[PDB]
Amino acid sequence: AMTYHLDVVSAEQQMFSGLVEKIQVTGSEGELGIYPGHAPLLTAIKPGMIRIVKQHGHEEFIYLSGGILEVQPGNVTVLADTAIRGQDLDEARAMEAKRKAEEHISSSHGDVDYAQASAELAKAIAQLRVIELTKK
Amino acid sequence: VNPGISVSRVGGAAQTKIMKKLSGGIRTALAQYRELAAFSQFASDLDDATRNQLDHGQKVTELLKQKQYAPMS
Amino acid sequence: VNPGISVSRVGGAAQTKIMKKLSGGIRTALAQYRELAAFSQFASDLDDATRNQLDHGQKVTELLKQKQYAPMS
Amino acid sequence: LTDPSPATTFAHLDATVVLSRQIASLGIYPAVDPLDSTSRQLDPLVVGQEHYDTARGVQSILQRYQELKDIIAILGMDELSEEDKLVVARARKIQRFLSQPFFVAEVFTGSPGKYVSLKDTIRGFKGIMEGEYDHLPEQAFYMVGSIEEAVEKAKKL
Amino acid sequence: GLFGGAGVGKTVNMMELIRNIAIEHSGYSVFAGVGERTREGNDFYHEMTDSNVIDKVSLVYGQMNEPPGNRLRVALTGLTMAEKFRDEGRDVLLFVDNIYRYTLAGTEVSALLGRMPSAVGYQPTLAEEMGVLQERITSTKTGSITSVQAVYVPADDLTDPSPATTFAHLDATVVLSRQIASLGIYPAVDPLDSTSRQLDPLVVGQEHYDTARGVQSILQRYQELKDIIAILGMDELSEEDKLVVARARKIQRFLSQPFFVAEVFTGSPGKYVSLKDTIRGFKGIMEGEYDHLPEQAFYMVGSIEEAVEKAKKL
Amino acid sequence: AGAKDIRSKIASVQNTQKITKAMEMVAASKMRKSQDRMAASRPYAETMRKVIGHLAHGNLEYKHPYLEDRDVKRVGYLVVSTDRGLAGGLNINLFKKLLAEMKTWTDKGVQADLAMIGSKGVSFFNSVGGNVVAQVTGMGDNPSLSELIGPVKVMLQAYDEGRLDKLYIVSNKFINTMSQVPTISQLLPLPASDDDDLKHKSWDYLYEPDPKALLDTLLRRYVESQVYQGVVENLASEQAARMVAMKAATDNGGSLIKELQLVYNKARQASITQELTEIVSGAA
Repeated sequence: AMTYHLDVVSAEQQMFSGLVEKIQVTGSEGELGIYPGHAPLLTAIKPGMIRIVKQHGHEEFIYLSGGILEVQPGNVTVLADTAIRGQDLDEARAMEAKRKAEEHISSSHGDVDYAQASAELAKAIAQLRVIELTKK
Repeated sequence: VNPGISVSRVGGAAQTKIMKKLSGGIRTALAQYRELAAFSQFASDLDDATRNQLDHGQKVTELLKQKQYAPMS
Repeated sequence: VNPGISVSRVGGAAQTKIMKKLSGGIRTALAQYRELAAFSQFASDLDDATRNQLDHGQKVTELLKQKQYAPMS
Repeated sequence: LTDPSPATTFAHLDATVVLSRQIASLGIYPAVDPLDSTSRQLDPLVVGQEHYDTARGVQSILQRYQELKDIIAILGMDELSEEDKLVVARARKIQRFLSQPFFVAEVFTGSPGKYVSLKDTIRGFKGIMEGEYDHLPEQAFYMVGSIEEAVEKAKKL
Repeated sequence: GLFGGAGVGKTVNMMELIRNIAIEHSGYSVFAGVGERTREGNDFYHEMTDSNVIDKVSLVYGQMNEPPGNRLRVALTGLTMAEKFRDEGRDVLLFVDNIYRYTLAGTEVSALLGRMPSAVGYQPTLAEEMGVLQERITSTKTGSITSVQAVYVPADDLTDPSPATTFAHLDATVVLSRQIASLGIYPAVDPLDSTSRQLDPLVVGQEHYDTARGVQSILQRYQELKDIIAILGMDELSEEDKLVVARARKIQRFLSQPFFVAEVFTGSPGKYVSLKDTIRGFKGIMEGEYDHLPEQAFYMVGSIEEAVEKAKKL
Repeated sequence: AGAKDIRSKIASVQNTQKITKAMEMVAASKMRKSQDRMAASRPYAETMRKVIGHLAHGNLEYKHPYLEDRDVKRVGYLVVSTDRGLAGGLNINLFKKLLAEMKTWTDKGVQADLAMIGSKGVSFFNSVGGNVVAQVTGMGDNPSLSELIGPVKVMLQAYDEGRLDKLYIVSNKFINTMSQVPTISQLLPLPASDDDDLKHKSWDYLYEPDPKALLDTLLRRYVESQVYQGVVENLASEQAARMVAMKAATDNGGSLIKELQLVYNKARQASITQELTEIVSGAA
């Protein structure tokens, strides 16, 4: 069934949308069975697929890494993230960024519209004896 | 022959009826295939309008051209 | 005198053993120094190959120039 | 400059001066081609550290700034660095500040005429083209003699 | 003078000028020709059977199979035959072909006879023939002597006598590009670089000054809103882009009125466009007034007189 | 048609104009499609800021760990990212806003603690001056919160412990399609998210958290969502500035050299002088 709008927001754009009713998802304390009529209870959503009905009886198992159960007065704002932060993960940013940035750091991105113009600008930017032949 | 540099004066309308209104589009395939396929160095990521002229222009121009000392009836 | 355009007829055969065997700074010093000045015409296109040869090919040949009192004894 | 007067006068006489249109068309106070040729007392033994350092620095800065138009004119100030600002500021400040009037050259333009010396003009090239006296602008170096007009005009206005 | 490439052709100028100028003004418009092809005379002459001009024009062409003196001596027929009608009561109007026969025959014959002349491969008789022949086609008391200056320059040679003699001996020079005829219009002559000295300045009147200033400023100021703005997008199109694009496209596509060239060749009418409709309609209704005419119903209309009824009747 | 220098100048001008037009069209299409398809990241910032600020009036009103932040002893800074060629005005606004804001904000008695990010941070901070605490390498046009752990992890010990209280997040912003305005707002201190904190919670004001969960998870989501979502203005402003500058400058800059080819139209007249020598030999 469908009742309250339980839209999910990711780190960039929107993750999920549409109304929801009997959303049998696990809370912060453990497994719970919420539905339509619950009060505001901000919990946390960890990893694991939870079978919840979406719209017109669409029991889909939404699996994600991080999640923040932001329940308000009749709303269900599931403020999720791209990846959770816990053990290690972000612990190597201090030694990797400090050790890699204290000596020499190199940055090489994609640039599909700039890497193909290396031969034209590098091969055409040379030979200054014909380009600077303008008299004054 | 070169593409677009070799042209006469009467054209294909002075020949038969099958080579006048049904076989006379060398400027469209040569200009569209050469102009749309030659500028692919710095401007990549071809869409549907540029990928269709490479197979038809390259396959028709490379497979429909006569060789050396080739008789054509 | 610019390097490259001064091509001798005898070359290095009309000298001794040290002058003919120790003349390794012709094509390497004259050709290696021209690649660093012409290859760096973009947005600072220098790396290990551009800087590893500029200190021994371009910087070593910059101080060896004939002045007003050039005496080869 | 392609007839027999340039080839015959450039080798059959002393100096080979000329009158280029770039000095007179820009609005300078000299209107003479000083980069064409020089005298015989501008080498190293009969010259000195002032003429050798001023000729080497002015020739290298003027040749690099005047020859860097193929990479600094079409591309603009995108691929520039310290050579464009230092060569353009030293070459523009020394070339734009090296011209001054000379009595008859003062009443034919509009600015006044002041006789400069050799200590300020010969000693001022190691400060304006190095970083000491390079804080002046383009208006403070126009119609300046050596160090008195540049220091007094740049420090008083 | 005349410039440009193709687009109009000899059938549009001869068919449109052999009926409108012949009936609107008393006079006989003849033609000439020096340095043509041997086969064109067997085809272009057929056009004379499609517009009825052979009985009112004297085709004096020399083709190119002869030498220089036998084919370049067509100056006596035009000047000797055109003076009998212009000095009697009518108005003569000749038409030249090109300048390759007079320039090549005059420079080669005058420079290859063992005598020195001009420089850059030219002869010293260009100022006498160009200045004496260019000033002979002037207005008189018994009739105006007009001549179509159809000289061909040597691939835009500013150092030779083609740009100096053609640009200094003639008056107005109209250019016809492929942009005005490639879209599907009637007149191929564009409005840019196709005016005289007394057509856009303050030496005419409020009609020519207001129409020339409004059409020139509207065309030049509106030509960049449809070409330079197409590479970005039409999101920033305000009243200037819609009014300038609609007025420039409707006025440019509807101002090409058809003459009498297609009345006896294709079947379209139009008669002749008047100066009151084109001079009193393109300066007010083609800027921001009466925006009811489209692009399909406004075509094939005589100036702005036939475009008023087409917006409500079609 | 050319003449030694006219042939090489015409060929180099044609190749540079064609390469600049193709690179400007590809950069304009990729910048418009990537910017139009990626310039809508506001779900995490709007949901976390509106959900945290709308419910923080009845829970975070007693204790707030994001108020004092760090001790007033230093001054943080930032650097804009420029991984593509010809960034435009990012080098002048980055060094001018970072050097003016860091020098003027730290000249009174504070220190420097800049954070490099992108290709421009390794040469505009570590190769110029100031401070180099951490330099995030390997960003690109697809920034996310998973690869941006160096900013929150390296800056979490200097903004929530006691080092730099006030900072300056200098970044190349873009409010339109051709308006690259670099903003330098004060970050790592107090967000002051008071969009809906004027009223109390009308529903059930009870949850399974406290001040650490409401003050720690909101800073990573708001800081990572704003810093990660605001990074599209650097790639869109650099690619759009390089495409508009290459397309607009390709028809007025190098194309102006083609005007010199008009002078070649007179050079053919010099060939007539080659016939003059014939008057002293051939024609006699």
